[PDB]
Amino acid sequence: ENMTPQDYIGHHLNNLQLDLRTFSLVDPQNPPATFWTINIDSMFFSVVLGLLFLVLFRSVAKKATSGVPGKFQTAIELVIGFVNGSVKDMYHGKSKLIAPLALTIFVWVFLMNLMDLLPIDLLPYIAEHVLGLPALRVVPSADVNVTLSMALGVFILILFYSIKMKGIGGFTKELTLQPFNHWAFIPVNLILEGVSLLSKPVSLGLRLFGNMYAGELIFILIAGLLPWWSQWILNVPWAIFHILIITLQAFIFMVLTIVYLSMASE
Amino acid sequence: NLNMDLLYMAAAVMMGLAAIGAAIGIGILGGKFLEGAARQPDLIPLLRTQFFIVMGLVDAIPMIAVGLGLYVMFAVA
Amino acid sequence: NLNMDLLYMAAAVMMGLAAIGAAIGIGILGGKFLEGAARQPDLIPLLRTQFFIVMGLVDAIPMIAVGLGLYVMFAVA
Amino acid sequence: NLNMDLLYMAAAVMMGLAAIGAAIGIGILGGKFLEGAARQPDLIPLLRTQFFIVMGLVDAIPMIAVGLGLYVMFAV
Amino acid sequence: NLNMDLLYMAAAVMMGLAAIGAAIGIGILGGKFLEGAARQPDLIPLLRTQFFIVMGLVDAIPMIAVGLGLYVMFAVA
Amino acid sequence: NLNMDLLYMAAAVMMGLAAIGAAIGIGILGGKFLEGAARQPDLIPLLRTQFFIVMGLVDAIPMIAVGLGLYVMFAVA
Amino acid sequence: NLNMDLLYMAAAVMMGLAAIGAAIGIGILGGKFLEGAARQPDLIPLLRTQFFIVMGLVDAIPMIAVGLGLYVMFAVA
Amino acid sequence: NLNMDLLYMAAAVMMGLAAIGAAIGIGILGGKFLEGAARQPDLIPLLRTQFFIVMGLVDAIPMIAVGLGLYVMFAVA
Amino acid sequence: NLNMDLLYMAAAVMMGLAAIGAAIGIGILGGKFLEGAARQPDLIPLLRTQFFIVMGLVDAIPMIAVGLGLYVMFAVA
Amino acid sequence: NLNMDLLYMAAAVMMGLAAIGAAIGIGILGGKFLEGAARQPDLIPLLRTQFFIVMGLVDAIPMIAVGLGLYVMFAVA
Amino acid sequence: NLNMDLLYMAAAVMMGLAAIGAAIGIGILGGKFLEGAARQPDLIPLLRTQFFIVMGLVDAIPMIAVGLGLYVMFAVA
Amino acid sequence: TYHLDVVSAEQQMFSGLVEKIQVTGSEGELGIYPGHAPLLTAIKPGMIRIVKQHGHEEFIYLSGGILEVQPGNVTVLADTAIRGQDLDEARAMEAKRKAEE
Amino acid sequence: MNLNATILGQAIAFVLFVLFAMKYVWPPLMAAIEKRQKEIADGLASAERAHK
Amino acid sequence: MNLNATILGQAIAFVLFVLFAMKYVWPPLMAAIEKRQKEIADGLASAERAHK
Repeated sequence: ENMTPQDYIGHHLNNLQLDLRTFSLVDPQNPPATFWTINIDSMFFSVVLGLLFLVLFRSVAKKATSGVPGKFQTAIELVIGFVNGSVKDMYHGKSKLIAPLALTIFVWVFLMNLMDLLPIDLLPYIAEHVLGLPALRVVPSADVNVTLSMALGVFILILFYSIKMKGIGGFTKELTLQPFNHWAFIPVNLILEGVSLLSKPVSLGLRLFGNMYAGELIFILIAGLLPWWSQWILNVPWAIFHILIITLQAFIFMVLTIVYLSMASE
Repeated sequence: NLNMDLLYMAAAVMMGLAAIGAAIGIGILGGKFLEGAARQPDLIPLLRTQFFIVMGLVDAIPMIAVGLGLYVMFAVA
Repeated sequence: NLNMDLLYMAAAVMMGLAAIGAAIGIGILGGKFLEGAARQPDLIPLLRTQFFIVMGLVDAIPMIAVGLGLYVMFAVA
Repeated sequence: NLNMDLLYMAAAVMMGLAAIGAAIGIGILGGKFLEGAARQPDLIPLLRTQFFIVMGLVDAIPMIAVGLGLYVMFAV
Repeated sequence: NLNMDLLYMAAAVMMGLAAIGAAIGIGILGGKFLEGAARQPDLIPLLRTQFFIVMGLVDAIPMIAVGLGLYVMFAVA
Repeated sequence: NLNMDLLYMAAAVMMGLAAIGAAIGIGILGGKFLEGAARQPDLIPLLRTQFFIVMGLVDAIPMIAVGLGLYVMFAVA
Repeated sequence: NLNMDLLYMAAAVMMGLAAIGAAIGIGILGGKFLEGAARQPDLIPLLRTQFFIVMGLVDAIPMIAVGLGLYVMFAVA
Repeated sequence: NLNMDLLYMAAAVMMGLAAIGAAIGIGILGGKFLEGAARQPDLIPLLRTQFFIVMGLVDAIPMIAVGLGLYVMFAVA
Repeated sequence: NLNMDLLYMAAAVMMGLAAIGAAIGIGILGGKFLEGAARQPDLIPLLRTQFFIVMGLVDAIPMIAVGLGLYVMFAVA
Repeated sequence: NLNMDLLYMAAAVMMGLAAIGAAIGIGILGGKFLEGAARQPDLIPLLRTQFFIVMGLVDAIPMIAVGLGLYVMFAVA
Repeated sequence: NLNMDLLYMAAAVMMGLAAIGAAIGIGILGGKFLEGAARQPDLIPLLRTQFFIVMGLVDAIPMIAVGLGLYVMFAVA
Repeated sequence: TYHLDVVSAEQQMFSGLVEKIQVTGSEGELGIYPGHAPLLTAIKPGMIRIVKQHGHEEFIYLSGGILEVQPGNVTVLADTAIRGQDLDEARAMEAKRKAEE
Repeated sequence: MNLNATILGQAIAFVLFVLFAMKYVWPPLMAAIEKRQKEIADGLASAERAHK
Repeated sequence: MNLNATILGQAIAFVLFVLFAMKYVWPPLMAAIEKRQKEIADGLASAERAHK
């Protein structure tokens, strides 16, 4: 067993990347710089968690009744309550898509984060020492590319909804006149307001990414730099606090999505 | 060599100043939210909604700083 | 060489000061918003519009700073 | 060589401190604008005129500092 | 190998600015909590709930800074 | 070459600190005029007269600093 | 010579910023405690039990800073 | 050569800190003058008198600083 | 020779930062003490006891900072 | 020899910081003086005496700093 | 060079940060002295004796720094 | 414009719709412009300035009282004589002394 | 750490899960809740009509 | 290094963490039962009494 503590830590920081052109696995010992290598672990957990959310909720929704209320049915109606309560006041237009957009983002992001509570060495053990895989980590949201995918989708939606609900004719006026409104300032005005527009999705993505990266880092540091008796004593309060972090961060991501779009369209 | 010594320091300055900015900003904003919660009870959910709206705007520039500090630390150095 | 080691430092200092400036500015501005929403529930939709009208000018210069920081870091490099 | 990156540093200092100045000054100014707007609700169009009068003075120096940061950065 | 000695300095600046940010942020937040308790002492277990919620937002960035600085000081150096 | 590359820093310090000084000084000073204008609008012209007299005193020294910053940068080079 | 020198300098910056953090944070928090004591004095045994709860949070981060300061001075030497 | 060059930096710091001192100090003092004018408009010629009495003490030290900054920049240079 | 000659600077940073922290913390805390003593003057010997209770917690970190500074000057250097 | 340039820098730091302290402390104190003189304008001769009693203490340490700055520049350098 | 000039710089940092601390702490404390003296103009002897009780503690920890800065300048350097 | 009533316990001094007024509040003079925010304070003895709707400016002396404001409606509850703890104590002692007799 | 083509697959997953909730999870659950609440409305209204 | 100690530490941590969850985070599901009984069950019962 070749694991020195600092070298041991490195293997957590390394992902399970594929190669698009040969379908080969990129090994941790030598990670060349290349964008065309999908992180199998991140995508696998992302899609699996989305599928489990869909399976459970669609299974009971497909069977739902208005009779005697059930145990799991109550949980469904309660999270529908929190989501619909947010949507019900922050949004005012007709659009159908806003509500399921918020719902799926909330639950799916929370599920990505929820994996972080799972013990750090265990499932990578079943990755390496069972199925023969060179590396693993189990929190997709701690990887950049899922968060930027969602955030830049929200960017597409900002453009799309804003142009749909006020047109280019007024969109140009807003993006050029503000904030000083006087015609000599227009060229300088657009420079400021454009990066203002792009800062919204970028901040969404980086905000979520930073929090989850740091959480898994706490587990990595606990496992790598500390002895058993201190591992448990420091890990317990950490996990308890991380519960609050992941709950509020998921809710924040959803709320801010709704709010950005509302600011553009309404 | 000479690279990592300064690249860690760059990241450190970045995320330290970001920590100041975010912590103090949400400190002032949250203190006003809590005097509002003490003053008029049972408007806690509505003021909580406004608090999250404003909080998202406070965290914007600091989270850009945080993300780029993480980039500098674990990508460039 | 030395150029990149100082340029990451330069972008760092500029975006760090931008972060503090913007975050504390909106922190104060939002604090007055929440206190003004506290006493009377009537005009939340009104103050929350004056809030964006002013918050635009708060973020005027810090996004010049952030734009030039990103410019240095990814294009002057 | 050593010349240019120190010029970029000097521009960073000038324009970052301009960011602090122009941000905090209008934080302090606009907060009093909002509480005044929240007290006498008919007067917002009047008080907003006063707000731009004084906003012209607050930004006065930070725009010299930003022009000099841009000048050191690009022109010199 | 001079590389080590700057990394302790770089860790020092992160944890120093993180300590300032978090300490004063929770100072301002908790002071408004205590005046809220001074007015409405039958609400303290409710106001404490709201306080925990706001604190969970205040502490994020400084905890990232401290985590990274501890990492620099021990794993990298 | 070696001589001039530090005079830009001598300029930078003067105008950064003078910018902060002038900006926040006038920020405080104007905030009080708006507060006083909230109680008696008919005293808004009267108070407006006080504002400019005092503002002349507030930004006297910062303009000595801004002037010698421009002197250094464009006459000593 | 100058390796062991700069370790002590690093501990200086670490514990100095920690000192500001703890001192100011408890200054604000304890000031609000005393105003709560002044307004309803027979209520002090309750507010003091909330003060020692929040006060623990405030110094928690400045005390791991201090712990690493003494580590850097005495243990690393 | 540094005996010419550093003296502009040494004057920069003097006339930056003098500017922050004078500007913030007169900002606070003049703001209190303005609110006192708002409550008691009959007393403006009195409060104006005491304002100019008190304001000559705030400037006592910043003008030592600015005079020596001018001296260092031009006399010793 | 530079090794101990910089240790005097290390102690300067450490105990100067401790001085500003302790002085401002005790200043805020004592300000609430005196306003308490003006609202309930028949109460001063109680609140002064509480002031001495919490002033022991404010200084606990600055006093060890000052002690380590004096140690660095007289023992080490 | 080059040493004489650092003595101007040392006096610059010392005297500029004393200017910050002596300006802002009297700013805060005199602002409360005016706020009290607006309230009770028949007590200007009494408050104006207490103001000099306490103002004597505010600027004592700054006066030591300014005297030593002048000593360093003119006598030593 | 390196022996004497850094000792003057260390004294500058000690006796400048002591100026900031000992001036602003007494500004904050004396402002509350002058507010109480406006609410209770019969209590001024009692509040000024409380003010000296508190002021001794505010100044005590900066005076270590001022005396020790004088030590560093004259006895060491 | 807003509906103002100036009233006392014995008689109603004035009423009607008004554009603005200036009143000596406990902390200082204050102008109540149309549709003003809610308010409650004690008011000092002296003249107060009315400008009734259509601009008819007027002076009313009041011996003191309480002022209150809300968006549609505003009122002043005026005292008839100068109220002070010393004067009230004089009246109370006059009652006691008469009671012994 | 490293930018990656993983960003595209996540977009595919995003639109898929949105579509599966849009046409098959939200509409059924909206009707169920509304049916439960319709019982409330109908009941209290019935009592009040009798009262008239 | 011996990695068994890390597994043991993580097992102990997970055990204590789950105890905290069971004793402090499980009871909030009782508030869900209250939301069942009062809104749905008693509301429909009241509606049925109103019909009758």
